[PDB]
Amino acid sequence: KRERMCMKIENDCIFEVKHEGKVTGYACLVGDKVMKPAHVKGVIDNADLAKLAFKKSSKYDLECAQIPVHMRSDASKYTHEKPEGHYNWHHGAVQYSGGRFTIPTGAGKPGDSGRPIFDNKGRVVAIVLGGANEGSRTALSVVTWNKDMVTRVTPEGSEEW
Amino acid sequence: KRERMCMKIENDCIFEVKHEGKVTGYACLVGDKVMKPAHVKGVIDNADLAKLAFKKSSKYDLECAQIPVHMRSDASKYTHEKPEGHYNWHHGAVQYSGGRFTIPTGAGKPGDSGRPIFDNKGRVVAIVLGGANEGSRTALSVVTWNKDMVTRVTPEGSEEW
Amino acid sequence: VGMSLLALISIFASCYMLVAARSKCLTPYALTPGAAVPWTLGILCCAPRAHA
Repeated sequence: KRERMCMKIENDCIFEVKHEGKVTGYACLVGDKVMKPAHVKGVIDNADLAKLAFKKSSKYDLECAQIPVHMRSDASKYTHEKPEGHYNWHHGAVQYSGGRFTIPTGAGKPGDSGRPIFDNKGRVVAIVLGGANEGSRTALSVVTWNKDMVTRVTPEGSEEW
Repeated sequence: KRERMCMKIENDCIFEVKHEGKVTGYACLVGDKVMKPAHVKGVIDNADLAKLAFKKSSKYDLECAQIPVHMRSDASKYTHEKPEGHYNWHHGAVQYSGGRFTIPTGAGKPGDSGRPIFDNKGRVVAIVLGGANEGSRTALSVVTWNKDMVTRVTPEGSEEW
Repeated sequence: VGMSLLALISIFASCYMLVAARSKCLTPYALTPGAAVPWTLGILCCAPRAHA
């Protein structure tokens, strides 16, 4: 149920990014804007999106674009609240404890940056950027949201995916 | 259940200190800081924890260091709230009443400095330094936490274990 | 030579004692997993420029 709605919202809000014939990342559409990892390079698999002017931010490691109105109806829902506990992810469950996101499985790989992380009700909370091999786990360097501001959390030793 | 959780948490978060072939104390991993009683002399029984830079604060009787990344997952999670009642410890139960941590049994022995005091949730609350024998009870000279301030509480007649 | 040597003693002692004051004021914050309070950090610089 929760996994299924997570997956279909991912289907409606994830686009593949190609470069030299291999996948590199994904751009996700939230609210009224498309957002992409700035560190990764490639092209979006959409003629409308590829022509948009991407506002760049290297200190946040993010790229943004204002969507055309005719995909406004295909927009995921955002939030700023991050209650302590568990959240959904395309590869299982993520744990938010003590101000950090961790993957219990520790199976992180390069090329998955830009996959949204969901809330219980299907709202999006944050976007995966990179991972640090925390032994049997992986700690996430992730871009998240304050009430009206963007923040980035980067654990020591994290490497961009 | 609580005893089992305390046991595995302690085993994954405690390492003995070797000096002259004898144990002098224990070093625990809480949050993102390794702690060691400053009065305890010796070396931590771990190669990775042996070479770390340790910052000492004699007025707090504590030496703290930053963990290597590959072990940050093996650390307990902390709290700053001390409701009245009783809490767990490696030698049974401790009584927190009136800002005083008391050993009902007086079973502490020198060389046990550095053993964490656990919450009813398994979270770490304080690290013991010594005990003061008042009558049949043993008040605890122990290091605890405010919202962000470390405080070393010490009864009269306390002896550094 | 005497005046110069006294001047060097004064400047070294003062700078060292400022460093000691810095470490003593900033010591409790390195023992908790807490924030550095940028109000303190800006006035009082530290080894961690951005981390912690």
